[PDB]
Amino acid sequence: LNESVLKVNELNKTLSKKSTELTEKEKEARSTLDKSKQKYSLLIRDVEAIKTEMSNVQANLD
Repeated sequence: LNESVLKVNELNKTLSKKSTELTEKEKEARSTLDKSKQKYSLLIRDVEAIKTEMSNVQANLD
């Protein structure tokens, strides 16, 4: 039980890192869209990838 508690407390740091990368990718994608079509699509793919990793971390934490 102690080891599991440590594992989730550390899985919070990955949730935090991918929060950071998601913010950066979302900024890039929205900047591309506001101004480009292909770059916007690719950047949205990256945004979805980071958010997917976040959702994975959230399910594991849950």
